Amino acid sequence: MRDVVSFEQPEFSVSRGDQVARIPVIRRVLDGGKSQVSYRTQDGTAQGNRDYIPVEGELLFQPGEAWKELQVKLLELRQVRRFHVQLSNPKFGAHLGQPHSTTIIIRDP
Repeated sequence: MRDVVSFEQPEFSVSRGDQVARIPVIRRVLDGGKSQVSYRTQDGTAQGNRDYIPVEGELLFQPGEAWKELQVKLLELRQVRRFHVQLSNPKFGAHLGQPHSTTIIIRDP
């Protein structure tokens, strides 16, 4: 498979006070053209509009592009909560690699 798109890790840890989770997505084995995948947050114990700002959209990789950083906003309110991000719907010859979902662990300062 070429143009394989994945999260770099299955889990990331962030402090709530950081205001943003910076989530890396990579594309490997580039064939030379564009690739697209969809992405979406999904609540776990962290909930949209309470713990973070939900987002969904498309990641369009132009020729040569090997990574992106998603930025999901974190909201301020011992405590640990998690939300998820999922890749789906590869287009233009893209494929999903492992891991194609990830968990963002929000910890207190």
